[PDB]
Formats: sequence, structure tokens, C-alpha cells
Amino acid sequence: AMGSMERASLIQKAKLAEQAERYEDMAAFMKGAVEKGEELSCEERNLLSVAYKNVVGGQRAAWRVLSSIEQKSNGPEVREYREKVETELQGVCDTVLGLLDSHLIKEAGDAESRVFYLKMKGDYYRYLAEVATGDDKKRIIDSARSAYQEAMDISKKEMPPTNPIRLGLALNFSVFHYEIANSPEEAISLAKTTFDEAMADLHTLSEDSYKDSTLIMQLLRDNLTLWT
Amino acid sequence: AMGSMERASLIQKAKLAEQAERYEDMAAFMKGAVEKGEELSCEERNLLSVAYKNVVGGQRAAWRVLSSIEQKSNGPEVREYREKVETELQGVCDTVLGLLDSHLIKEAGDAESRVFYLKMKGDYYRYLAEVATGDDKKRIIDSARSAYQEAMDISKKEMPPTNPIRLGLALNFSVFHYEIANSPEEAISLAKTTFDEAMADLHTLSEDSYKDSTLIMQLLRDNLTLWT
Ligand SMILES: O=C(COc1ccccc1P(=O)(O)O)Nc1cc(C(F)(F)F)ccc1Cl
Ligand SMILES: O=C(COc1ccccc1P(=O)(O)O)Nc1cc(C(F)(F)F)ccc1Cl
Ligand SMILES: [Cl-]
Ligand SMILES: [Cl-]
Ligand SMILES: [Cl-]
Ligand SMILES: [Cl-]
Ligand SMILES: [Mg+2]
Ligand SMILES: [Mg+2]
Ligand SMILES: [Mg+2]
Ligand SMILES: [Mg+2]
Ligand SMILES: [Mg+2]
Ligand SMILES: [Mg+2]
Ligand SMILES: [Mg+2]
Ligand SMILES: [Mg+2]
Ligand SMILES: [Mg+2]
Ligand SMILES: [Mg+2]
Repeated sequence: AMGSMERASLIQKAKLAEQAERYEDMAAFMKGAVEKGEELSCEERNLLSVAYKNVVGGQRAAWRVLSSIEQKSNGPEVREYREKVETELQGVCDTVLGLLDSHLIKEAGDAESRVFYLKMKGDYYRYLAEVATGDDKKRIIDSARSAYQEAMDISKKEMPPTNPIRLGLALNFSVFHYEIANSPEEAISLAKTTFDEAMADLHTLSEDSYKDSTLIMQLLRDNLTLWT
Repeated sequence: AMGSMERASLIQKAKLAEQAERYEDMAAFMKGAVEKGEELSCEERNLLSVAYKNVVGGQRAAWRVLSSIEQKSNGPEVREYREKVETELQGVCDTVLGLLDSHLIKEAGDAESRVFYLKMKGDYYRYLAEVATGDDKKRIIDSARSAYQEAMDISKKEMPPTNPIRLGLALNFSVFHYEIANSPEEAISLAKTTFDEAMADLHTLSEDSYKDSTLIMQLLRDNLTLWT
């Protein structure tokens, strides 16, 4: 549907939609931009991530409300409506995963792009895992793990320990361990090592970089406080 | 699209969607319920109102953000995107107005239903007026006025001055005077007379009715403080 709109116009409208808090529109504009086939800049990758994080975040919040009501109930209506929301959420995750697979990850050669997109791949498989059951659940969990692991391997080789993309990936992979993989020890170990290694590298940063890094370190700290 | 779902199931799902903050779904469920052709109870009228108030409220907020950006700008992109949001907002108002006209108002014989639906008709024409220009704007403004006026005439004859539906109608009609009709004196006069007449009738109310009435009186007071 965005085929006829200029790439630059799609990006401008994504930024307008963000200002207007119209995240579904923002996601559709950014999907349109990705579908132009050109690589995305740092700023554009962030718009893509913000758009979809907000759309799926609304769906996750609703799915949690409905799943809780359903669990307390256990007519077909609560299950039906939870399934409707679930299917829409799965559709959004599949769309994002589709964009990463066609062809963002394949064309991403710099560490900052490649780690960003692999982290996104991990996150959206993780959101699929949250609603999955049984064996289905196992292959989705391993897809999330695999994407996070490749992202981590590159991040550790190519980025300093205070790099915000590296920090956010480790944060999210630790949440995956705690919430999805039933590995709270791995979660705590990862968050603590990441935090400690970032602390030791802060002395190399400017005021503004220090601010960006320490903000994410505080999230690692918040989790560690929740988990210990 | 809701033709195949039971009326009772649509109402149950509207309530679930409200809990999940899924207002677009809530509105679609309630549109489905209205389209069953049966009158709506007090509780169901409130679900219909809440659903659409939230959907149009999001669109109004976005339209205001974009209109402000557009005014500061004065490429085609801001205007295009403001028009897109505007058209969607107009679509929602036209849908609500359509439900009231087919056939909620015509079948509504009790004061509490008839005033409720005429107030809604005033409100949705008012939202259309907010984005309208020129002469177009004049016929829409008079449609809002006419609906509010019929609602007021019934409310004054049939309801006590503390009735929350009567109070909310007067509040909204005063906002129409202030914001749409360029009649701030009429706005202030209406809010003040409504407030004073409700005050004098509070002595007749139970604790819970007193709470409901005084909450809306506080909104009239808030406006009077804003306007004077
Ligand atoms: O509240 C959270 C917290 O979850 C995290 C904490 C630390 C790292 C990663 C996550 P997330 O599970 O990727 O969102 N997530 C969340 C966010 C939204 C929002 F804000 F994007 F709309 C909505 C729903 C949820 Cl669960
Ligand atoms: O903030 C307001 C205040 O406007 C009023 C104040 C007193 C009476 C009636 C109105 P309204 O213009 O019918 O919403 N309206 C508004 C509400 C939403 C919400 F909360 F429904 F999402 C969104 C946008 C607006 Cl402008
Ligand atoms: Cl459903
Ligand atoms: Cl490459
Ligand atoms: Cl547009
Ligand atoms: Cl009648
Ligand atoms: Mg071009
Ligand atoms: Mg039931
Ligand atoms: Mg399912
Ligand atoms: Mg490097
Ligand atoms: Mg231990
Ligand atoms: Mg039936
Ligand atoms: Mg331009
Ligand atoms: Mg227009
Ligand atoms: Mg009466
Ligand atoms: Mg005067």
C-alpha cells in the first residue's frame, strides 16, 4: 500500500506519526520504507524499532489482561477474544520478522546494523514465545536464542562494552533467559557481567555518551534488583 | 462483520476490550451490538459512548498535533498526513452519527435514552465541526446546536437538575458554545446556571448519587475557572 509513496516521504511521515503517537501508522510507514529495498540508516532503524515496539507492546499488554481473565475463568468468549488478540500479535511479529528476513539482515554488514537487526529478530521471536505452547514453543524459543547469540557474538567482537546497542541487547537477552528460557542464573550472570564491564569502560566516554550508556546500565541494575 | 456474533457475546467482548484498553475493538463490538436492532440498556449505552469517545479522542489528539505542525510550516507531507488522520476521524464521526440515525434516536422514548443519544449526536457533529472549514462548517455547527438544543429541552422538562446525563449534556453544550460557536458568554452563563441549579438539588440525593453529581459539577467549575 505504500508502494506509490517516496521513501523520503514515508520517513518524514513516520516521524510525524511518532509525534502524534500514531504507532500503527508509524509502523506502516516504516514497513513501506523498508520495502523500498535500500538499507536503513541509524536514525531509520530506530524509527522502525520504536514503531513496532509500541504496536506489539499494546498487543502484549492486552493479551496479558485477557489471558489473566481467561485463567481466572478456567462461555467461549474470553478465549475467543484472547485468541483474536493473539493472532493479531503473531501477525505483527511475523511481519517484523519478514522485514528482517527480506532483506535487512542479509544486507547488514556493519556491526551497528547487524547487531541491531539480530537483536530485533531475537525480540520478536521472544514475543512469539510468550504466547506459544508446547513443542511449538521450543522451536520459537530456540529461534530467539539463536538470533540473540549471533548478535552477542558480534557485539563482543566489534563494539565497546558501553555501546548502547550492545547494552540493550544484553539487557534483552537477560530478560529472555529469565522470562522465557527458565534460566534465571544465566539472566543474573549476564546482566551483572554486562553491567560491570560497562562500568569499567565509562571513563572513555564523553558527557553525552556517558548519559546514554548509564541510562541502560540502570535498566540492568533495576532487573538485578528485581531478580536478587 | 459482527453479524454472526450473538448480541450478548458482543457486549461481553466490549467489556473485555475495555479492560484491555482496546478501544477500536470495543467500538466495533458495540457497533455490532447496535446493528442487532434492539434498544440499548443504560449500561450498553455507556459502553457505546466510552468506546467511541476513546477512539475519536485519539484521532482528535493526533489531528491537533499535526494541524499545529502544519500551521508552523505555512513539501505536501504534513498536509497529506493531517488530511489522512482527518478523513479517518470524519469516518468515525459519520459511523457514530449513522448508528444514532439508524435507529437509536428514533426508538428512544425515555428521557434517559433520548437525551443520551441526542447529546452524542451533538458531540459527534461538534468533532466534525472542529476540523471543518467555511460554510461547510456552518451547517455542521448548526447540526450540533440543534441536537444539543433538543437534548437540553427534554432534560429540563424530564430530569432533575442533578441528573448526571443532564449535567454532562450542559457541560458539553457549554464547551460547544465556548470552543465552536464563539459564544463564551453563553458558555459561561450555561455552566453557571447549571452549576447553581444542581447545587440547590443536592440535598435530595443519596451519598452515591451526590458523588456522581458533584463530580460533574466540578468539571463545570473547572471550566468556569478556565473561562473567567
Ligand atoms: O514493560 C515492558 C518491560 O519489558 C522489558 C524490560 C527490559 C528489556 C526488554 C523488555 P521487553 O519485554 O522487550 O518489552 N515491556 C512492555 C513495553 C510496552 C511498551 F512500552 F512498549 F508499550 C508494552 C508492553 C510491555 Cl510488556
Ligand atoms: O481533553 C478533552 C476535554 O474536552 C472536554 C471537556 C469537557 C467536556 C467535553 C469535552 P470533549 O471535547 O467532548 O472531549 N477531550 C479529549 C479527550 C480525549 C480522550 F480522553 F477521550 F481520549 C482525547 C482528546 C480530547 Cl481533545
Ligand atoms: Cl473475538
Ligand atoms: Cl553484507
Ligand atoms: Cl498520508
Ligand atoms: Cl419512540
Ligand atoms: Mg523514489
Ligand atoms: Mg459467556
Ligand atoms: Mg492461538
Ligand atoms: Mg567497533
Ligand atoms: Mg544461584
Ligand atoms: Mg441471537
Ligand atoms: Mg517535505
Ligand atoms: Mg479534509
Ligand atoms: Mg424524570
Ligand atoms: Mg461579559
